[PDB]
Amino acid sequence: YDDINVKVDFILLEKNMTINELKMYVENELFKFPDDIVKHVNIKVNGSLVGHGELVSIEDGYGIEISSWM
Amino acid sequence: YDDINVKVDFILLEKNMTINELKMYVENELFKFPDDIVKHVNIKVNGSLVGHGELVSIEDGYGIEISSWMVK
Repeated sequence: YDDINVKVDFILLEKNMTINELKMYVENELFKFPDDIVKHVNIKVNGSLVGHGELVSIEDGYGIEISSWM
Repeated sequence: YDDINVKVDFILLEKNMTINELKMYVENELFKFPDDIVKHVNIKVNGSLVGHGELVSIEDGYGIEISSWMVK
């Protein structure tokens, strides 16, 4: 079983919004969100939520720090 | 039929790995994305790839500028 493969998703943000709302964002070429989402990244394995995450600035690039795990 | 509600995901990375490999992930660990990680966010609606965006800092907030959108 630990021989098989799964997909690990580092999800910056999930947000619910109408097809209408979504479409406004596509018109404005920008989704606009009030801060924070860099601190609260979620790490799901095909729906099952494993841990939390934080996007950090390191080595002249980016990385993730595992704030929570399960 | 546009006032219907849907689930949009802003996805930084999908890593395929064994549950064995997945064991090699621990708490307070630190991983290293590539440098194209903020410039290649995948935008998903109900699990469907509808485009790609770039994460930017803005005033008091963060936003995802859209670089490609794959549906109309």
